[PDB]
Amino acid sequence: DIQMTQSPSTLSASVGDRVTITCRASQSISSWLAWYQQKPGKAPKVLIYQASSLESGVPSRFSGSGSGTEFTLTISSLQPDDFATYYCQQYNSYWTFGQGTKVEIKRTVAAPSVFIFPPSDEQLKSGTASVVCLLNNFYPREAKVQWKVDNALQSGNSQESVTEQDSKDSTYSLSSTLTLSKADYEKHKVYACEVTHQGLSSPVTKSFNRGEC
Amino acid sequence: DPNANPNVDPN
Amino acid sequence: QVQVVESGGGAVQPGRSLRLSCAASGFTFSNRGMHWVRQTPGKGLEWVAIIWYDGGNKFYADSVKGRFTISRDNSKNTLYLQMNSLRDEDTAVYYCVRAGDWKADKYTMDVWGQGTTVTVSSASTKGPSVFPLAPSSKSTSGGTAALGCLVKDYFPEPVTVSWNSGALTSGVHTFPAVLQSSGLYSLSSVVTVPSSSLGTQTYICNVNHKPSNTKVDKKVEPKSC
Repeated sequence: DIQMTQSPSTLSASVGDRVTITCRASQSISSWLAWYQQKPGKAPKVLIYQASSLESGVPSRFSGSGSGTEFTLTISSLQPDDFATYYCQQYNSYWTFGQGTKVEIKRTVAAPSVFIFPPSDEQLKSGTASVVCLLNNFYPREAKVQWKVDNALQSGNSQESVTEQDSKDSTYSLSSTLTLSKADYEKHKVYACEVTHQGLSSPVTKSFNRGEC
Repeated sequence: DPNANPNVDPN
Repeated sequence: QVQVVESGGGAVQPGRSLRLSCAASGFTFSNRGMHWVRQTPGKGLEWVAIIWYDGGNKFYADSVKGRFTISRDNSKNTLYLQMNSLRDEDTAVYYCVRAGDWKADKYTMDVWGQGTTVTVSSASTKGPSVFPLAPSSKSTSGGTAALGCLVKDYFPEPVTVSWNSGALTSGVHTFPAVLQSSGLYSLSSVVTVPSSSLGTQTYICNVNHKPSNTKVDKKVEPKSC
């Protein structure tokens, strides 16, 4: 069985940079090497076959080179849509893949827009209160999100999730969800989300009072 | 050969 | 468009069986070889099986020999994968992939489907609850309004969310699910729209949890606060 090894495992580059991904085969595979591109939650798409042939519809900035045991995928001018993981694959003997190279994109600082959502009346009827704080389209990914309930900092009742980098503006978005029982939610009035980020001169706080919506 | 042509091959 | 669509993935107990299907469109299915490939975060992409266009020649990875069987129905444009004696290490996203037809000595694969998730587990399947994230003054800024849908308490993964039956895609963020302490998943999908048109435009989130065959369409109504 033929093992494929890629390098590097992760790389960060700016728009317009030339990106070079290497792939090494444990034994000679001649020119039987394919390159695929995969975005999070999405299916791989073929970019190059026979080491250097560009598939129909693939941008010309993707170029493939090599033979035998050493192969290279080159992105001449990196674009925001090139955020993805790239996999090489030998098809000399069965089909085996490299471990993949994640390409992340550096860009300018972008402050988040902050939104807050009280729990729905439908969910409150069911006995649970989910309060959602949204941070939309920011960079870099590092952000501090704190929940305050009646001006008291919360701990242990929130969960965050962040998106992958956006294919167009290379930003992140993030949700922080505060979950309480209906009984606990009704014991307090002010619910607030405070956001700290490099793009904000001072923290931004969005808040509501239970019962006004 | 598993890597041989698995599609219709008219020629 | 050349398209393949996997179906059948869900929660399955260790030792039991599950059959996956793949529906092909946009090309002559009867003339193409087909693959099954699976993916995990750790072990990565792993080829599973291949079948010739006429359903004759079949090859399998050693990891699934004697347990998995590939087949196809050219009259129904469908590829199948019968998986028996399932183990924990069989949990993965399973892709159906078309064989490439580039003229050469060796052959591989070109077009992949969206995938279907097989989760080997003793836990029970649970469909989600969907709640609106209604736009209001507290989710409006700079002339832009945010709104969405909360999809809570489901198992196994995944849930998919579209907006307006797929006609609405700009500005949508569907977050990766989080694992709650109960063992159930939850996610949200949000979108930013003009605040000026909340009164005239209709925004409906389409939640599909195929493992439980749960489909929910929720119209997100603006709140007057």
